[PDB]
Amino acid sequence: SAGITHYIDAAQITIWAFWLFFFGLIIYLRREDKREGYPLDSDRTERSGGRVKVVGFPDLPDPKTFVLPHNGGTVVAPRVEAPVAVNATPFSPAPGSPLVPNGDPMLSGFGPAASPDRPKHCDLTFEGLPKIVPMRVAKEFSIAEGDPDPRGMTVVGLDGEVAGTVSDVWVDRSEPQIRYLEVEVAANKKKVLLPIGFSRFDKKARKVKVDAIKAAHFANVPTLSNPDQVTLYEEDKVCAYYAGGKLYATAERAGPLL
Amino acid sequence: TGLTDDEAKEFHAIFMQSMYAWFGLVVIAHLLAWLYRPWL
Amino acid sequence: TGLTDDEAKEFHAIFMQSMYAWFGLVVIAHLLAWLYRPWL
Amino acid sequence: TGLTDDEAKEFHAIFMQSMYAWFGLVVIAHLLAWLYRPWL
Amino acid sequence: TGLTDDEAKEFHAIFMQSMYAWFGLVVIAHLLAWLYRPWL
Amino acid sequence: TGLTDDEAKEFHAIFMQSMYAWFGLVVIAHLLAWLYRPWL
Amino acid sequence: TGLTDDEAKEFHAIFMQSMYAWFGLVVIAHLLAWLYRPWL
Amino acid sequence: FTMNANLYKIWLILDPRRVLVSIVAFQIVLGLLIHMIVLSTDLNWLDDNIPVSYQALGKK
Amino acid sequence: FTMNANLYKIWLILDPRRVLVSIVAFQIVLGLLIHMIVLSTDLNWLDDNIPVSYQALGKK
Amino acid sequence: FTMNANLYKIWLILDPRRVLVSIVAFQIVLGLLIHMIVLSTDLNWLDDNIPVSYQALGKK
Amino acid sequence: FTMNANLYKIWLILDPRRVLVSIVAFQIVLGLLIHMIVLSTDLNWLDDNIPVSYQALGKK
Amino acid sequence: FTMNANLYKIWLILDPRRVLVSIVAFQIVLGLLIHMIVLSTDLNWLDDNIPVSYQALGKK
Amino acid sequence: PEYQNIFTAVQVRAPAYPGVPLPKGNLPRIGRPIFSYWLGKIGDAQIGPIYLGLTGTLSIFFGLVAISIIGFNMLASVHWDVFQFLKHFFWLGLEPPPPQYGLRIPPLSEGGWWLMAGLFLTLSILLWWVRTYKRAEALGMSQHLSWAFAAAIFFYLVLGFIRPVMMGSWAKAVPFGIFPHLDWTAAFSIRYGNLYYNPFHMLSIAFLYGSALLFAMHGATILSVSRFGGDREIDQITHRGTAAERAALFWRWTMGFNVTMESIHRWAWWCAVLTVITAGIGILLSGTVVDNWYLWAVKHGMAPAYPEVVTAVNPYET
Amino acid sequence: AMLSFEKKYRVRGGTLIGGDLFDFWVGPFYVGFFGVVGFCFTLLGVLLIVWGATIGPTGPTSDLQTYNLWRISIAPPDLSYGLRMAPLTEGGLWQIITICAAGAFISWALREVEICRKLGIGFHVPFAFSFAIGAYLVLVFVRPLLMGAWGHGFPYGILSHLDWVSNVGYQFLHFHYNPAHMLAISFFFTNCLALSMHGSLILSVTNPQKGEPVKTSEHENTFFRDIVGYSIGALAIHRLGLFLALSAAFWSAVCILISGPFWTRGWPEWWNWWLELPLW
Ligand code: BCL
Ligand code: BCL
Ligand code: BCL
Ligand code: BCL
Ligand code: BCL
Ligand code: BCL
Ligand SMILES: CC[C@H]1c2cc3[nH]c4c(c3C)C(=O)[C@H](C(=O)OC)c4c3nc(cc4[nH]c(cc(n2)[C@@H]1C)c(C(C)=O)c4C)[C@@H](C)[C@@H]3CCC(=O)OC/C=C(\C)CCC[C@H](C)CCC[C@H](C)CCCC(C)C
Ligand SMILES: CC[C@H]1c2cc3[nH]c4c(c3C)C(=O)[C@H](C(=O)OC)c4c3nc(cc4[nH]c(cc(n2)[C@@H]1C)c(C(C)=O)c4C)[C@@H](C)[C@@H]3CCC(=O)OC/C=C(\C)CCC[C@H](C)CCC[C@H](C)CCCC(C)C
Ligand SMILES: COC1=C(OC)C(=O)C(C/C=C(\C)CC/C=C(\C)CC/C=C(\C)CC/C=C(\C)CC/C=C(\C)CC/C=C(\C)CC/C=C(\C)CCC=C(C)C)=C(C)C1=O
Ligand SMILES: COC(C)(C)C/C=C/C(C)=C/C=C/C(C)=C/C=C/C(C)=C/C=C\C=C(C)\C=C\C=C(C)\C=C\C=C(C)\C=C\CC(C)(C)OC
Ligand SMILES: [Ba+2]
Ligand SMILES: [Ba+2]
Ligand SMILES: [Ba+2]
Ligand SMILES: [Ba+2]
Ligand SMILES: [Ba+2]
Ligand SMILES: [Fe+3]
Repeated sequence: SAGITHYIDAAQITIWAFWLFFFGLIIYLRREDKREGYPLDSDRTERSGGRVKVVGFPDLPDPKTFVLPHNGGTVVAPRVEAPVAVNATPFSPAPGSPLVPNGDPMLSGFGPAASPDRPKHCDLTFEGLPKIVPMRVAKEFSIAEGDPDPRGMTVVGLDGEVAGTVSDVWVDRSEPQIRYLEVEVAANKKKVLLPIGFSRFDKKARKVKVDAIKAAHFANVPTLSNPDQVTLYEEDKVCAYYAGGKLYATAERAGPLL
Repeated sequence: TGLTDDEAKEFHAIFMQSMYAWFGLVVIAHLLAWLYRPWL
Repeated sequence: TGLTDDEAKEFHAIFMQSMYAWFGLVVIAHLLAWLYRPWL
Repeated sequence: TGLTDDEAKEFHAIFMQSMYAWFGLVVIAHLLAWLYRPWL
Repeated sequence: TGLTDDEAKEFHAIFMQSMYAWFGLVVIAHLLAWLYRPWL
Repeated sequence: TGLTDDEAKEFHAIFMQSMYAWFGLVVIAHLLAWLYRPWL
Repeated sequence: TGLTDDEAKEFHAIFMQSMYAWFGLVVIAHLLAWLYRPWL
Repeated sequence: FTMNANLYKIWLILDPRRVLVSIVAFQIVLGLLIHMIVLSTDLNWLDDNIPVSYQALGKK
Repeated sequence: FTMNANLYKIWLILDPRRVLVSIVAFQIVLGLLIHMIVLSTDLNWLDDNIPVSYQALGKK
Repeated sequence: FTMNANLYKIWLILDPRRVLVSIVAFQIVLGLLIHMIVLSTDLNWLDDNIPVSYQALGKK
Repeated sequence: FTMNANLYKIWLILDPRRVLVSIVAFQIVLGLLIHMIVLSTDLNWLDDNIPVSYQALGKK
Repeated sequence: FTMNANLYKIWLILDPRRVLVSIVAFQIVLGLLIHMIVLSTDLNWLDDNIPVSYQALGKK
Repeated sequence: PEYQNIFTAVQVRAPAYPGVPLPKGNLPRIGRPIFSYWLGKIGDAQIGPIYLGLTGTLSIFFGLVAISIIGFNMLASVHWDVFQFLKHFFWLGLEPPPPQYGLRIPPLSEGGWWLMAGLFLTLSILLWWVRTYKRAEALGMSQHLSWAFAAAIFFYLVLGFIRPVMMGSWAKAVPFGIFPHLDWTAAFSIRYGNLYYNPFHMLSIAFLYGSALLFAMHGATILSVSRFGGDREIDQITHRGTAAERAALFWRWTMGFNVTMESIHRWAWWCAVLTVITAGIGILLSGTVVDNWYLWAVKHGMAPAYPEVVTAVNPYET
Repeated sequence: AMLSFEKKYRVRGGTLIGGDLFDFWVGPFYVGFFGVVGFCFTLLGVLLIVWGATIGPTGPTSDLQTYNLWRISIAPPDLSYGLRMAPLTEGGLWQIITICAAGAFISWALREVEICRKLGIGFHVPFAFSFAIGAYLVLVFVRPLLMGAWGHGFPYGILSHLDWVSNVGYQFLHFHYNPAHMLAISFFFTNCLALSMHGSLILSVTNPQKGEPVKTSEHENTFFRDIVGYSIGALAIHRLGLFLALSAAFWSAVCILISGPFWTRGWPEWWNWWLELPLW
């Protein structure tokens, strides 16, 4: 007998090998997925007083330490984060219900206006100088030949009212680019940051539109504990406020439509 | 890691007998298997 | 590797006979296999 | 290179011996192979 | 290149000897190769 | 190229002699080659 | 070109003789080629 | 005189919870695996027609 | 059993945990590979009809 | 001179851990490679059917 | 002395570590390469049936 | 080696480390290239049966 | 309305940056920078400087040699009529040694140029590999690229070198031409019984679709959180921000689970490396192990049956 | 259940449609009006694919009927039905299932939209999704329409749709020569390259050799500039990758849109316009 066809050939067993390595892979990636946001929040944990920490399958991976350059620290993941109150109240006491923000929605710091507490220190260049700084601090930087200089354009909110005018431009010392617009606010002549991501240009007009917030809201932009640099904490606090206007800045972004 | 030396002597003891029990059930199954259906 | 010079004699000592034990089990199963079914 | 001048004599002492040991295993297996089936 | 003139003579010498040893092994292999199996 | 006039005498000197030695080796290989198996 | 007016004279001098040398070596190789193997 | 005598200390180096769960998992998988491997070969115990053919409630 | 003697110092260089797990993985894999190798050659012991053909315990 | 005499100093130059592990890898891979090389040529030792064939070892 | 009477100086300009390890890699590849070259010519030593064809010995 | 000008000054113009690297690389390329071209032409010196035939000294 | 972060609408310059400093041994850097207002319209406007070591130069060298053999051969094939070369270029190519030669080094005029271009190309590719590892070490970083490049090199080697040698025939490697190499692909599938029923090529296709899905999703995400400096993935990875939070949550509310700013890059990495790794496996088995994938799939009961509404009697059987 | 930083964002509102009606969560999925519609479209769709597997092409007792995962297939009606609704058991089922799939995808997209509105993030994801939805529509709606019949759509079956792709492709002799096809393939490939490069970079910097600290933006740029003399930069690579993937889908949609309706001959022949220019 020189013909006993074997039913299992190298392709079968190699597809088997694949699937096994695959399963181990999937599991592993799902473990890296829980280095943040975990263990979850249920009323299972609170009902049980905590004896039910929510983690699911697979489980959480041993902490990993990131050693920040420049006397920066040591970060871990997963870590234990202190709970933080919610600046809102349950739309329903029933589970899975959303919460309505407490007070003036843009002030709430809840919803599209929420944000975490990032360090109260600055991101740094390789050298260790504040990465994000204004062009006034970053002497060297310069507009690109043929690009309207933002400096001096008018910042205008979502309803067409002037907000202020661009008093300067913040830039990345690590990856040369416009990160922030500075706004000398009209209504109180105080200085605020405006993320580039929220700013639209109107070059022929030398304007800088903002669908995000209303001209007035520019008055409440979170502020810098120092005008020649900004902290990680402050970047989040700045952007999130503007983000809030996306759902709050009008009594209509709230939805529905019909 | 984080057991005293006494509880990994203990753990090793209980583990060892437990595993050997599994080896037992398996050897059981393999003998029945050899009986009903020789493969060699 | 954050070990003392004495506690890798230890690791080495246990490791080596265990490894060798494995090699033993192997040589056994291989002899059993060679008796039942030589490949050369 | 995170070693001291004495630990590159010492390491080296150990390396030389380990490598010659391995090569020993090698020349052994190859002579056996030449015995069963010469290839040259 | 962070070396002093003494650690480039030291290096050059040791290197030369090592390189020559390897080359020695080379002509060795070439003689074995040439006797049983001439190629030119 | 950050050199002074004297390290362009020295480098050029050592360079020149080494290249001439190499050209020598080449002329050698070409002569051995020409003797054993003419292509012209 | 970060050079002085006299150091484009010197460069040119050295360049010119070096170049006539290359074109010359070339005319030589070309005659060498033409006697032994006419192409026209 | 030998040395396999401090082979408990393994639970000072490799997490027991993990080694256990690892083993439990590894075995369940190996079981399903081998079962399928035999099932694709001659030693199959499903499609053998043993001991009373069920597709033979008639002329089969 | 080194065999003699300061080749313990080898665990002064290469992490015991890492070396162990490395061997575990390496062997756990290699075993499967050669198992497979054996399955495709003369030493195959399953789809051999050894010692009696089982898909000839009925028909299929 | 065939004799080195200051070639301990190499570990003053090359990280011992890395060179070691490097050798481990290079050897294990090379072993795998040439093994396969031998398996694919005349000098093959598995599918030889020597000294008695197992694939035509049964009348059944 | 008519010869590179200052040819240590090369290691004052070119990093000894890189050059060494680079050298090792270069030779290992060239070995691999030339071996492969020989294997592709008449001078091949494997698919040769030396000293006897194994794909035609065996009982059987 | 007969005088030429001030053709040392080239190293006030061309960086020595880099020309070194250029020559090493270029020459290595050219060496393998021509070697293979010749290996690919009639002037082959390997696959010639020289001086004793190797493919019909063992397939025999 | 709101900026989409597609086009830098207003750019800024600073003196070019020659970069972080490499230790001794990593040679100087060459060339001096320039800025392209248009690249700048969409990305870092800086063009270079570049690093070129022994490795890099020896690779540029081999690679250009290989490109020359392929090209010169193509001009030769249309008779040095560069017009014709221009006309049929898409169809021009350098075919491989013919099978009559097996794995022997063939004459110039019959494929030897292909073997030389194949030789030099591979060497130049693997040298570019080493290059990227060196370039990756001088910066203290890890070898993630090098492990992926090593995967793509794996597939390449599987295509033109490993399978041919295993199959004992340089003619089985792929030929250098645009349309010619398209034909090699199609002929390849036809010869081995429809590559669609080859599981490995299905997975590799799942992984290619997946590299498109993942980069599309992640990229869309990161731009959508580009208002929170989400592109600055490094610090969102060390000091999680509302960018990485809004990002992970968008997906959480849509499909029920999510990853993190660091982990999505692991899903992406592994999925790309997977294309090339299933792909090479797929070619490895073609002809060496399986000869007719449609058949293989039938043997494992995966191939569908349709009502046989159209059919043809086999003349070989009359 | 929520992430450990999620409650602070679970705001009310943002719908397009529904308002507080379906404005709630279930586990980790957000519901919303389009989720309810979506779940309906999806469930009925799948449940019908289940009935098709149950009945088979010739009836539940036939040998062609099957529950084997690789072979179950629901195919469109014959061309004879043109754009009419065809009987359920003659490709009708496939039509309905299609309506459900299209509706589920469009619902899904709109739900990601309500979700962007909630979180205050850009709408890049559902826009990008809409390219796959577009691709799906040419493959089931546009093309078969331009071709006077829904039967030109691909069947819903794991390998049968592979067979579909195969024979439709081969009707043009050598599809590889389709120029839009060549484009789309290049984008799928390039996408695969950028993805592998970005992945590698981030993982190579946020996790460096032991003994080194988290790397920097300066490292990032210095590396790809070292290797290939250019670094498109962090932001932009997220921009490019999105370009590559969306374009890959685009050119796939156009590469198949032109195969029939705008080109009936074999595809290599298309390239004739190039061999016949008055330059040669
Ligand atoms: C191939 C020829 C024979 C065959 C021969 C064998 C042989 C030989 C063996 C089996 C064995 C197994 N067979 Mg069988 N078997 C056959 C046909 C079948 C069929 C079927 C549909 O026909 C089935 C369902 C099974 C089922 C199984 C599994 C139940 C079992 C292995 C368990 C395992 O791997 O999990 C993984 C196992 C473990 C992790 C250890 C078991 C412990 C359990 C799972 C508990 C885990 C601990 C958990 C944490 C709970 C804690 C415990 C509390 C503290 C008390 N066999 C065929 C006919 N079968 C094996 C066995 O042992 O069972 C007899 C075995 O050796
Ligand atoms: C028996 C039929 C198959 C076989 C099937 C398996 C299976 C199944 C397994 C192994 C496993 C192992 N096999 Mg095996 N193996 C065989 C042929 C060989 C040969 C050989 C020269 O032919 C060798 C060296 C090996 C080696 C080994 C080890 C590599 C490995 C387990 C221990 C280990 O890794 O540590 C190294 C161990 C050693 C160096 C000792 C070498 C092992 C024995 C002594 C070698 C037997 C051949 C030897 C020359 C003596 C032959 C007898 C004389 C001819 C009379 N096998 C034959 C071809 N082999 C196990 C494994 O890989 O996972 C751990 C496993 O599960
Ligand atoms: C026709 C050809 C012959 C053949 C001829 C040879 C020849 C000739 C040789 C081998 C050798 C090998 N063969 Mg064989 N071999 C064949 C058939 C087989 C079969 C089979 C299935 O039939 C198997 C499994 C093997 C298996 C093996 C491998 C186990 C082994 C090479 C190991 C290696 O790569 O280095 C990797 C291994 C190591 C680097 C050592 C592992 C050390 C461990 C991990 C460290 C322990 C800790 C230590 C105490 C302290 C730390 C030290 C440092 C880590 C170093 N052979 C056929 C029959 N085989 C080689 C050998 O004998 O060994 C060199 C060899 O020379
Ligand atoms: C086709 C006709 C002849 C042939 C004619 C020649 C001729 C003619 C020459 C060579 C040369 C070389 N040949 Mg040969 N050669 C033949 C067959 C072979 C075979 C073989 C397996 O059959 C091999 C392995 C070689 C190998 C070699 C290399 C060792 C050597 C240098 C060139 C080089 O490495 O390129 C790339 C590397 C370089 C160019 C080096 C550049 C670096 C610096 C400048 C030089 C130092 C390098 C190194 C230290 C020198 C080592 C060799 C010394 C002579 C001892 N030849 C065929 C049979 N060969 C050359 C030589 O011998 O050296 C002069 C040469 O001129
Ligand atoms: C044509 C008939 C078959 C077909 C036959 C094949 C064949 C045959 C193959 C594929 C291959 C692939 N096919 Mg297919 N394929 C078909 C239908 C499809 C369909 C579809 C919608 O129907 C899809 C999506 C695919 C998709 C795919 C990819 C997933 C896969 C490999 C991708 C890749 O990038 O590797 C490409 C990446 C590389 C090769 C690595 C690149 C790295 C190198 C080193 C770069 C060097 C650059 C160079 C040095 C720069 C200098 C340039 C010089 C000029 C050279 N195929 C039809 C059914 N397909 C592969 C496969 O699956 O095999 C199992 C393959 O080889
Ligand atoms: C068979 C002979 C021809 C061939 C004929 C065809 C034909 C015919 C076609 C392709 C198609 C394509 N081919 Mg082809 N192709 C060939 C060779 C190749 C090769 C190669 C290596 O040679 C490659 C790489 C490709 C690759 C490509 C891609 C460019 C393209 C498909 C992209 C796509 O579908 O996007 C679109 C993505 C989608 C439509 C998915 C949309 C997602 C929807 C909205 C959501 C689905 C959700 C669903 C429910 C998910 C289930 C999840 C569960 C619920 C949990 N082909 C051979 C030569 N090729 C197709 C094309 O051109 O583009 C359409 C096409 O029609
Ligand atoms: C998951 C696998 C995916 C992938 C990954 C991948 N590709 C990679 C890598 C990785 C990880 C690299 O590390 C490497 C890279 O460098 O990335 C930018 C690369 C690579 N992928 C590339 C191509 C590539 N990869 C592909 C595929 C894939 N790669 C998969 C999608 C494809 C396909 C099939 O479409 C292609 C075409 C290259 C850009 C690069 C490898 C380049 C290389 O090997 O270089 C060899 C040598 C040369 C090309 C010679 C250089 C030619 C110069 C342009 C000439 C310059 C002349 C100069 C002015 C000097 C003057 C000349 C002197 C002689 C006078
Ligand atoms: C356009 C660029 C790439 C892209 C983009 C893209 N896709 C996306 C997104 C984006 C940006 C999402 O945000 C969205 C998502 O949720 O992320 C996972 C999605 C999506 N990408 C997915 C699939 C997908 N995308 C693909 C491709 C592409 N999508 C391109 C490569 C592909 C392919 C074929 O390569 C697939 C398979 C989904 C997981 C998800 C959208 C899922 C969804 O909307 O769920 C609602 C619908 C259901 C749950 C099922 C409805 C039930 C139906 C009634 C039955 C289905 C019948 C079907 C037609 C039969 C097909 C049978 C098959 C066997 C052939
Ligand atoms: C961490 O961050 C990172 C960096 O930052 C530091 C990096 O620098 C880097 C280095 C990155 C790089 C060097 C980028 C490398 C990119 C490569 C190699 C890609 C190759 C691309 C090319 C050669 C150019 C190809 C494209 C063209 C020529 C343009 C052609 C135009 C065509 C065909 C017509 C356009 C029209 C269409 C396509 C039709 C419709 C399309 C759409 C609707 C798409 C929509 C797109 C968007 C973006 C919204 C990485 C990897 C990184 O991860
Ligand atoms: C007029 O033109 C001038 C400028 C001269 C130059 C022009 C050049 C041009 C325009 C060239 C154009 C080239 C093109 C377009 C090439 C396209 C090539 C394509 C599309 C190729 C596609 C696939 C090719 C593959 C996968 C090739 C694989 C080949 C391999 C893997 C070969 C391996 C060979 C090896 C490793 C050799 C080993 C040799 C040994 C050592 C074994 O010999 C003993
Ligand atoms: Ba049976
Ligand atoms: Ba044999
Ligand atoms: Ba047998
Ligand atoms: Ba021979
Ligand atoms: Ba004409
Ligand atoms: Fe990213």
